[PDB]
Amino acid sequence: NQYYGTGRRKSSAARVFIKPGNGKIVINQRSLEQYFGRETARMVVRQPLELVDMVEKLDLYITVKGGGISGQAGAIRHGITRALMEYDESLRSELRKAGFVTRDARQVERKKVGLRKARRRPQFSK
Amino acid sequence: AKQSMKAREVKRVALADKYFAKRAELKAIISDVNASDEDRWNAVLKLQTLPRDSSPSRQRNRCRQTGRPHGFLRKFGLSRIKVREAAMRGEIPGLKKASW
Amino acid sequence: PRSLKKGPFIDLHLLKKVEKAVESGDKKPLRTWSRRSTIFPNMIGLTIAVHNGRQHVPVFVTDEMVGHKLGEFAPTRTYRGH
Amino acid sequence: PRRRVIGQRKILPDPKFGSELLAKFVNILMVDGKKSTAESIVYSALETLAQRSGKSELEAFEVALENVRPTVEVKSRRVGGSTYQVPVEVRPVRRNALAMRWIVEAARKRGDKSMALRLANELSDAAENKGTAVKKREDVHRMAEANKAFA
Amino acid sequence: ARIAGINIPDHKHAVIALTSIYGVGKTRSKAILAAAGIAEDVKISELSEGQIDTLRDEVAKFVVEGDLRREISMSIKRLMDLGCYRGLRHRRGLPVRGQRTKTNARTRKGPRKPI
Amino acid sequence: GQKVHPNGIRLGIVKPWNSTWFANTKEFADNLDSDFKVRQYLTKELAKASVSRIVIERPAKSIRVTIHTARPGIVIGKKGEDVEKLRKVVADIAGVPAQINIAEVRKPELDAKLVADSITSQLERRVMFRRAMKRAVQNAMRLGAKGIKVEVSGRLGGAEIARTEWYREGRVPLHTLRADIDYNTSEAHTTYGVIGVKVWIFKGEILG
Amino acid sequence: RIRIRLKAFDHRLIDQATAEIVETAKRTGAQVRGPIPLPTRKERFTVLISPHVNKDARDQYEIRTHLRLVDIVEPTEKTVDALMRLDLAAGVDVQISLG
RNA sequence: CCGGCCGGGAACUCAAAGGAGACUGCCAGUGAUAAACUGGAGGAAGGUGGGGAUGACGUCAAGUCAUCAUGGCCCUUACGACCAGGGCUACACACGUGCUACAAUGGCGCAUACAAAGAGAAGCGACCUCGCGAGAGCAAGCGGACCUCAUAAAGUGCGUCGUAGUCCGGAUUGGAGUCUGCAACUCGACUCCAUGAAGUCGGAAUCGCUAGUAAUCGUGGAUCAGAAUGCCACGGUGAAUAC
RNA sequence: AGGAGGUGAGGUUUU
Ligand SMILES: [Mg+2]
Ligand SMILES: [Mg+2]
Ligand SMILES: [Mg+2]
Ligand SMILES: [Mg+2]
Ligand SMILES: [Mg+2]
Ligand SMILES: [Mg+2]
Ligand SMILES: [Mg+2]
Ligand SMILES: [Mg+2]
Ligand SMILES: [Mg+2]
Ligand SMILES: [Mg+2]
Ligand SMILES: [Mg+2]
Ligand SMILES: [Mg+2]
Ligand SMILES: [Mg+2]
Ligand SMILES: [Mg+2]
Ligand SMILES: [Mg+2]
Ligand SMILES: [Mg+2]
Ligand SMILES: [Mg+2]
Ligand SMILES: [Mg+2]
Ligand SMILES: [Mg+2]
Ligand SMILES: [Mg+2]
Repeated sequence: NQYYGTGRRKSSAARVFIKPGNGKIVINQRSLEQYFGRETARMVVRQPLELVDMVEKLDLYITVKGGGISGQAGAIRHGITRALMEYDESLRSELRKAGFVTRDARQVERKKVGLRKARRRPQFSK
Repeated sequence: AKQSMKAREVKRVALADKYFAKRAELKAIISDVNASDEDRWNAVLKLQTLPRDSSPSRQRNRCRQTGRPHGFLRKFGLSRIKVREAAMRGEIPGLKKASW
Repeated sequence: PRSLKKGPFIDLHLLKKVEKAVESGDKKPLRTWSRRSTIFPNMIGLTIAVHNGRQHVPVFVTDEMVGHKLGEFAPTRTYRGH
Repeated sequence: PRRRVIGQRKILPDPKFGSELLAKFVNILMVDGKKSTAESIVYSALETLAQRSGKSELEAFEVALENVRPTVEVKSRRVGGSTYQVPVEVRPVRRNALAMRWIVEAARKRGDKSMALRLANELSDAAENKGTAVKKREDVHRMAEANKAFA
Repeated sequence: ARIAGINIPDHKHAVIALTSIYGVGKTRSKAILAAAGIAEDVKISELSEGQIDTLRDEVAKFVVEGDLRREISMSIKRLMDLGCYRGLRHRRGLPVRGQRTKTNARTRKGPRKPI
Repeated sequence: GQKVHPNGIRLGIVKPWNSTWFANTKEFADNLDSDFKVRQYLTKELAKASVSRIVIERPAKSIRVTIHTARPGIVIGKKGEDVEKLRKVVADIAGVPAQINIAEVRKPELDAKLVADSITSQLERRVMFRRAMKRAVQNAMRLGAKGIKVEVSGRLGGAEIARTEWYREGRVPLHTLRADIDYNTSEAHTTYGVIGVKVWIFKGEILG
Repeated sequence: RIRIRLKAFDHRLIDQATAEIVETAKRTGAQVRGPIPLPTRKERFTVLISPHVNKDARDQYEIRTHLRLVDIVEPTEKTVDALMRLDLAAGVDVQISLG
């Protein structure tokens, strides 16, 4: 029995497949350490597993595409949370308490006319 | 714009379409690596004797209604003012203002 | 600048007028409007008045002016300070 | 600002020590979004400070923060056409923010060759009750005590 | 540590040190080092004299301070004597490659000078 | 000049397009030029006949013109004496075979283009602008419209200073997109100058 | 083995056209892969709205070229004749190829 | 054959079409039994969920007679028409808007990951050969979820420079060159070899910003034979503060 | 809701 989850971010998408195992991690035919150099990303991805003690019991395979390092980490975390909810459904009340069930919605605001950036209005002088 | 400007533009288009092949042959001769050093010189000699209006680089893109040189758009073939005027009335299919 | 393989640029209306004068010996000041043409060694020794925009500025071509553009030796806009 | 009450936003803790003051400090020190470089510099400075003072990195940072922390600040009241700078007590969150900002400014003004070394030296001086950060704190306290006559 | 009549600092690496000459840059320094079989992590010091001799021999293949400036001055004087537009701009102290003189011409105009 | 075109803003939702042909970048400019030429020819020829709209389609490299007008009898002729000539000239201009269709505009007082043209004709015939506007508003409100607005601007009554007058009857919601708004303009060229007329008509909101 | 690409400006008109084509294929044959939506071309233009000095005031228009693909695996002679036989309304262009 | 590549699948991202949903719908409290306000239950989003288009009678006799149309005045062997050259890019100056920077949160060298959105037929231009390099030659593919533009950069690891007008800064200048264009002198863009100015955080004063915002890093497109640090959009990292 | 005590650029022109 293989459980499934999907997560998204600003411009990324991550599919996560969970199986009962010994906690090994595979991401895009690679490893978490080789993929995410910064450990803040490792902390983000392992945060649900640190919150609920299921680290050494779930082997997961993850495919991710789009966005940056933080976006991919967030999408992976969301997919892992969805997979855990499908697995047990009793952890939703605790994950929502920490904010893992709720889905990121902040997006890059579009550029407008007359402004050098999204909100950076040009300099003013009489 | 001006009737004189439009006449100049149409005359230049006609000359370019008439002399396109002859100028292309001379350009190929000039760009050919294996060519006679005197034939390549005579090529430019003959090329510079042709009228200047017969070159695609001398014709400006104007509006087919007025002839405004600035603000021209190639897909619509009109100026920015005329494109907006046509779009607001519906003469251009699928050209609706949208937001994202 | 100009591509080396294409070669120097010169108008026939000046090339013919200078190649005739080479053998004619008519060293009277020639007049021309083509300031975009290069200077060939056969021109050396002649006086050419080139159109700067208002009138014709005379120039006596020397040996050191071969690869230089002809228009470089004719001022276009008058300036004398403020 | 004028009408609404601003709810705080969630701040992600740092992985090296699991704290939030360190995350706020690296956010303050970060410029142009170079959070990775800021975290590396802060980690190196904390390790140097710990190996110097014998304490842990978190304890050393906490004692330095406590030493830099002020208690009062001078602010303008403007009853009428008067520039009365009236002192008032400062919330602990703003105290921590001001202390971190002063530490960052002192480290930037330091003349060493590395920002990590500057920050470590400034933290050591703050823990030992010396440096431009504690001088700024003393100046603020002296101004408040001079304006103590204003409630 | 003396090459081409000038002195060269010893604490710097060879590539940086060779750039101190008028006419030698990073490319012409790396080429000389590769031709002479000298690495780039070494300084002017900690080296023998045959290496410096062959470095001077390889540098002699180029144009350096003694002849570099003479050629530049001769070209500038030739332009000025001929009277070309570029020579006239050099005479007047103005950009010669084609720029704007209405504003932002301080490099050739010199320091700011009011009326 | 701070208002947007209602017909241009309601193209996506309610209002249809006046040209429903498809092409690419290589053909768009030529098709637009040909459409402009044929529209200019038709609006210059059928001036007497009340013509409302001209739709153009280009399927199977042939041109299909559909004229919505209020005077089909005089538009067409006796037995095809004028429609055949119009088809021939349109085909000659476009370089492709042409098919012309005629549609009758019932209740001509409820069409913005026809009312604007009538007002322009009256203005160039020296009829009072206020009288013309009131007559048009009353007629359009009594034939079954939920709202009308008429505006006239520039050199009214032969005065030396221009002005902008307008009348409203009912409701004309311009900020509502689902509302069926019919809007058009017209220009009158009198000896005193140029006068502009704008007409807005409301025909009820649309659901779908 | 026969592929037809339909481009249009109206997602309803193109849907009607592809539905008619699918009905014709199901009548004169079978084994239709079904209509597959292809990426829509969003071509955007930005123009000025004033004939004089006004830069911050602009209008942004867009064109949404919708695209559909239909694949047929049993192209009988009558099916091909009917496909060439039938014509569609304006605003939709159909390209037919074997592959 | 280690590349979804090849049989194969309708599960997934995703491509688009049609729908559900977020509407103060509930709970508790306050409130004039009301409108209405505070919290939380669920929920992806809670109070306009975020952003954009949409800009009310009207002022500024505001701007455009040079987009265009047009009342009136003006010349009709010239205020009209054609061509060559030059100019619109001048220069003792003063002003605004922006780019590069003044340096170690850095420069330089090697190695190595993660994107989005768009253009392409007088076009985009693989692979290969040559040139250190802009680029030159043969020549596929693509009217385009296929092919090209097109390697994303900042980022990370390993080293060097060790606070100096510096291995920062590239201005200006000389020479040798490439591309487009009949024709790069006055005036195009880019490459190489050198030259390496002023500048070390900036006075009175002033500008933008309350969240994926500011700041910073790249990418694409319109214009265009060629010519943006401008303009319009895209994403990557990513804040502090609001008594 | 009643009574009592204070309380504002210190100045800064013309069009
Ligand atoms: Mg601007
Ligand atoms: Mg302004
Ligand atoms: Mg005209
Ligand atoms: Mg051009
Ligand atoms: Mg220039
Ligand atoms: Mg508007
Ligand atoms: Mg509204
Ligand atoms: Mg709530
Ligand atoms: Mg005025
Ligand atoms: Mg004028
Ligand atoms: Mg100008
Ligand atoms: Mg380094
Ligand atoms: Mg090579
Ligand atoms: Mg790096
Ligand atoms: Mg440098
Ligand atoms: Mg160099
Ligand atoms: Mg705001
Ligand atoms: Mg270009
Ligand atoms: Mg951005
Ligand atoms: Mg007075």
